[PDB]
Amino acid sequence: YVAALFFLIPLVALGFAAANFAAVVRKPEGTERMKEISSYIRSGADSFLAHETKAIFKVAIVIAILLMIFTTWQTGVAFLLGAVMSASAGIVGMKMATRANVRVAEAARTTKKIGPALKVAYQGGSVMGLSVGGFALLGLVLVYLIFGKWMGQVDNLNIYTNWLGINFVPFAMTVSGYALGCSIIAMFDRVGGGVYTKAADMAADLVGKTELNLPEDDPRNPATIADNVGDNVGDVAGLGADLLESFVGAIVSSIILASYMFPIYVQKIGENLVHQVPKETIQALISYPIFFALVGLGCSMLGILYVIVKKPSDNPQRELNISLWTSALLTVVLTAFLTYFYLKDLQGLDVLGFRFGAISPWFSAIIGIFSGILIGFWAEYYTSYRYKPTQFLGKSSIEGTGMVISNGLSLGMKSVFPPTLTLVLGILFADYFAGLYGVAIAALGMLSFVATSVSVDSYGPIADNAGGISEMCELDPEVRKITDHLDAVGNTTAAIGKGFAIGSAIFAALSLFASYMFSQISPSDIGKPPSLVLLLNMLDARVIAGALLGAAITYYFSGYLISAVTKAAMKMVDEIRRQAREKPDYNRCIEITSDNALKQMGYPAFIAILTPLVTGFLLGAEFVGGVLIGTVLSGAMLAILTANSGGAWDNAKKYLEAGNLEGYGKGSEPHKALVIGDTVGDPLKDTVGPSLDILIKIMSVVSVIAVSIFKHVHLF
Amino acid sequence: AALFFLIPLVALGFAAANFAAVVRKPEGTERMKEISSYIRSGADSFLAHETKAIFKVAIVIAILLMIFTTWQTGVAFLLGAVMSASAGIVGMKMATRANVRVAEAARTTKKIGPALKVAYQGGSVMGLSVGGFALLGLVLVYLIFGKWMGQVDNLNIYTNWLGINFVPFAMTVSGYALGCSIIAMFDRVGGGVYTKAADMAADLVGKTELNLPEDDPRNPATIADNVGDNVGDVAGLGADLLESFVGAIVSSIILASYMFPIYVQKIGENLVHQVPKETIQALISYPIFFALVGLGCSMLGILYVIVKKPSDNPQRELNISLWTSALLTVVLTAFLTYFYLKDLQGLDVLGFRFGAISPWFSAIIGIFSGILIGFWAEYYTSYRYKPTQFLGKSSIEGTGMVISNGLSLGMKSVFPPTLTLVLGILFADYFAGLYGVAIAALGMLSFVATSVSVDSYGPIADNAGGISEMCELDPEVRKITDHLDAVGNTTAAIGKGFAIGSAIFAALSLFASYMFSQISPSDIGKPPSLVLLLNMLDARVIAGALLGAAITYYFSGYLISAVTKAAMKMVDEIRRQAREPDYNRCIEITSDNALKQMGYPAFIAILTPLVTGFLLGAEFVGGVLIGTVLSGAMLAILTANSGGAWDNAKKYLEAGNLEGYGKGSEPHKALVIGDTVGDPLKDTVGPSLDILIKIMSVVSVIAVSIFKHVHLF
Ligand SMILES: [Mg+2]
Ligand SMILES: [Mg+2]
Ligand SMILES: [Mg+2]
Ligand SMILES: [Mg+2]
Repeated sequence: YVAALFFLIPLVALGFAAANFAAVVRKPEGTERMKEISSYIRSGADSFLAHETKAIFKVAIVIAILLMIFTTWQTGVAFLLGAVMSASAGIVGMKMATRANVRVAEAARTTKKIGPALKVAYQGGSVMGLSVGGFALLGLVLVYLIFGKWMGQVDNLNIYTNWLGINFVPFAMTVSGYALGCSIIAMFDRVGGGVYTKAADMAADLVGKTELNLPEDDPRNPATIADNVGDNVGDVAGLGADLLESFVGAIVSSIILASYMFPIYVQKIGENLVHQVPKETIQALISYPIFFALVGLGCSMLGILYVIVKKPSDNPQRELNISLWTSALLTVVLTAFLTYFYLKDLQGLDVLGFRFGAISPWFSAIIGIFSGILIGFWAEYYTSYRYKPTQFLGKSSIEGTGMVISNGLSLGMKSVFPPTLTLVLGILFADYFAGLYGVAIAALGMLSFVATSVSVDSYGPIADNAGGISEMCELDPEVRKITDHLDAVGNTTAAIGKGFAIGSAIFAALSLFASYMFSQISPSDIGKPPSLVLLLNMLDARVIAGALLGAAITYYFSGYLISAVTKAAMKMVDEIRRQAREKPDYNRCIEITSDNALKQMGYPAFIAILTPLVTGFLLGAEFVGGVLIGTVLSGAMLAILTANSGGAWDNAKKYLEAGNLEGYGKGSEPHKALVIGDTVGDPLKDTVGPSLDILIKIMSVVSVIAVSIFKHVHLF
Repeated sequence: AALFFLIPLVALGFAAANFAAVVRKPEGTERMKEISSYIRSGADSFLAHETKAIFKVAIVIAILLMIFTTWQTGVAFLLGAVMSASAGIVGMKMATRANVRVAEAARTTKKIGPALKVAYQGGSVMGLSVGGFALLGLVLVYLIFGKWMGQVDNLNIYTNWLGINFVPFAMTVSGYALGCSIIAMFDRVGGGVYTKAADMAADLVGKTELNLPEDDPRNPATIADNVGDNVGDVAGLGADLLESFVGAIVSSIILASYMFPIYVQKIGENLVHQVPKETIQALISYPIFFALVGLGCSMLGILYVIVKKPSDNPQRELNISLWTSALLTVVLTAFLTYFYLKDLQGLDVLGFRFGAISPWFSAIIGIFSGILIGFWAEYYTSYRYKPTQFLGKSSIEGTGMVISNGLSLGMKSVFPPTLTLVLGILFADYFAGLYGVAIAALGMLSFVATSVSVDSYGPIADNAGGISEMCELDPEVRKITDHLDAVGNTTAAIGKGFAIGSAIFAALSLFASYMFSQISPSDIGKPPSLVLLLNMLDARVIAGALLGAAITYYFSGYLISAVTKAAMKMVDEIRRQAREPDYNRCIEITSDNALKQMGYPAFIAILTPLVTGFLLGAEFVGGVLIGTVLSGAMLAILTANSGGAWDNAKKYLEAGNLEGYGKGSEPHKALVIGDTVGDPLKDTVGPSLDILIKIMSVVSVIAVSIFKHVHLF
């Protein structure tokens, strides 16, 4: 009864998003110039969407066929299901943004008030947020119902052996497939799309300074529009897909841990083997993350509703944070009752790591929540010019360009410590409360209100497009200032959301490492003590070698992406010169850059997906565990570094735009130094960091799936 | 046998004789003498300042190390400190004395040969000092505290008055290693802060109203930077290679010592040692003899090169020295390994897969591993190859393009040498377990004397060319010195890469030694697989890994900021002096500021294991060590390769290879910006990480005996 009521929440969120979509669609359109700019934007965005979707479908079909040949067929079906859910969320969000980009500015001009434009923008972003949440949890509920309970995969819970000889718990491999689908979608989006985005931005500045002499924010400059399209591609599709991958990864990790926890804690008392953790407890913990995520999504919808109906205010950041805090607190309170009432009558929780009984995992989840917000604040502390580091960078701008670059690198390097220490304490306490299951539950709670987080993240690029459109149409300077204010708010929210995404990616990747270690269980370890099975020895030279290899592969991944951005930008500059030699060609250059980025992403994608396969069939599962540990560590550090450095450089340029630095204004030599630094930092913050967030999770997912094969089938 | 124990002081006397020989070489013109006198003054002043601070810290640490643990540990700590400081001081004095003699040979003879011989002998002083002093201290420890006091005879878990348990000889060699590490940390961290502050401030004053050319004797930072070159590529790199050398040897010794209490079997009421005392002592002594043979072969190669008929190709001569030393070590250590371990029993329980010859197969691997790693450092930094060419050519696309391509180059460059390290570790393990991993580190550093000599050759020739041009010598002679300088540049890139690789190997060996030192007297009956274990599913280990990585990155950033601050302070001091040249004044101001800055990175590196272990335990410290090593290796390789690539791309455009642009052109301006960014990265961050990844491991190895059972949570 109540269970089915919770299972309706996904369609509730889908209908909420659809209704908000329709409501905004009804909002007034802009002037003919506004409409022409929006039409260019929409054309480029939809074209990019279709272009990437083709390759996505191809790769998804190949991977689904492979997942059906090996493992089970339900694995590939759930893979395709998750792929479809994530692709649907992204497409819906991007179409909504391309339709509301001008409506925000129309509210700002017609009403001459911040309130209405803010509410329109928040509904626009809430479309993508509710889509990312709803499609994901809907597919996951379907998986737990169709392939889960109906087919008795939650009933068997034994080591199923397929025709090839690959061993696995059926539901574990199923949820692994559902996660890998979302991961393929997110990888394509973030990696390739981001290469495109930063190619567009860079080439925009370039053609601004090329022989064509067409500065950025120029309607004639095709990259001016392409960059807007890329901004939506990134902070609406990319960031949404990343948060979806982390969310689904946390849930799937919890489910996998419980599923494999059923065969692990067994005791060969005599000739027979008793399950110390009964089936009831295993099923309860397989379902608890799903119910927790549903309650979180409901609370997120409640917060979104309050903010969209709340009396208008003057601080937009305040309203967005109000949404965040309402969702967080409601999730905390309701999930407390969920935890205590759903796990009370279970047995074996002590053997599991639950230190305070049925309520132990909730203590974990709330921790993650706070961890999340804390990490967010850190991303704001090291990037905003309201605080000391960015102020110091902007001030040192007077001392040269090399000093700007060095101080930005120093800031990025030092910025990794506060959030990483936050992660350290969060992991320690979540473990203390409820073992690795609670580590996963802390990852989940951190993302328990993912809908509002994605909505606030997607609000940013909407305001960016709004300010760009307004400036290009030369509206009233008052309206331009309104858009500037909203743009600044969106920039702050984007920094906070990117930091939150990095933290969530680290948590999810660690949860997936734990799921890998748990999935290494074989039918021959039934009598062995649990300490013998759940083990990755760091003295084994294979593990150290794998760790070094994983770190190096992460760094090489980052470097290749850096080079790819510049190559795509140079090719787009050549295309723009050709267009000048022969209303410019918007979709033409956008499709050229999109195809080049999708062709370039092939090699980083092949790295991310095949590194565990190659290294595992070559040396085994300890080596792959080492690779995962090194990848997670180096990717966490590099992502934090690049994101914070790029944000600091950009916000220091903005600091100088206001002239705060010793009266210096636009055009001064320090401003040129900061601009050079910002051109350096753009690909780091918008291409490298998110792709590392994706890497550290997708490699773990592929390892979790394929270890069932190469654990015993390895050459050396 | 005794001859092997004599080899260290043989190398010391070889270095003294080379010192005397070069000192007798002609000085030169009065201007040469004045500039060189400024150099010598600054060098001795910096040496004295750092030596004073070193003495203070060393006395404190020795008292602390004697109060806890044992007294011999602190005694060996001071011994190693003294050995490394002696090596550094001797090498720096020799280099500052031979800098002008090289140019005098080049001018009087108008030939490359004699100047090259003078410079190489000067560097061989520092190399032979590092080798002789290190192996001398180790022989003294193995003889006095080793056999005489019977510390190699008991080989059982001694418990001190406080209750701290450990094998005595392991703790003693750990103390000696910590002493070498304190010296190397002071050298690298503080000296490098000073060097890059000086190099930056020289460029800075270049653009003031004072109109102080970067190569002008009036510019004090010119001289400070000339001195800093010796501070860095003679003292810093020498101390780093010495630390890695001693660390590999000590790791082998610790593993061997702790393998005796590990492989015991409670067959009945008694405990039988599956690995007998004879085998354990033989494996405790084998690394020492291996290193002695390596130092002997290094001396032979140095002698061959210094007596060889003079030639015109310097790079060929240096590579000849390296290869002769390598091959001689290979063959002689082959015979040593086969004859010294043949009649030992229980090698199979230790990991020796092919019997007595197993560790040699490991050692040679390290050797090869070494040279290969070197090549990679040259491939990604020299403009003779594709990456640096691409960077220099892309200079035309802007300054941001230069910076982005340099970062990309470093990031991608970290992969070939790390894969080399991966394969080397895998094969060394296949041959002889973690003991052979340590033996591979040793073989990689088996000819450390020759490596340090080639590394110290560079700065000697750099200062020599500076002296020549600054004194306006014959343009032909100046061009000759410039050529020698270029050879030194390539060798310096290769040596920095080799040092990073050796630091990684030594840090991994020290991690293995830490895990072995975690043994307690209560785990004597437990199977060996249960004790020698660091589970990565333990959340404390993962948390420690994240913490160590973050601490590494914060370390790097703090060093960058300290370099910039010290450079600005030196510029302020030079302005004050102009308003009211000051060579030793500004040099001492920068030295004191760098020594004040080093306090926080040193406190990080030394106190992180103590705090985290007394707080959370030994698994957390193992995690911290793993994360520190993994992140430091990557960051060191990245920063070093990026700085080298930027510098050689600037050289590419200055060399006009990219036709259409000369000095002053916009692409050259971009390359100069890139080089100013890369200087602190390659000359301060990378080496300091090399030190960090080892010294944190050593402090952990020592203090785990306390905080393994004394931790709050
Ligand atoms: Mg723009
Ligand atoms: Mg804009
Ligand atoms: Mg930009
Ligand atoms: Mg941005």
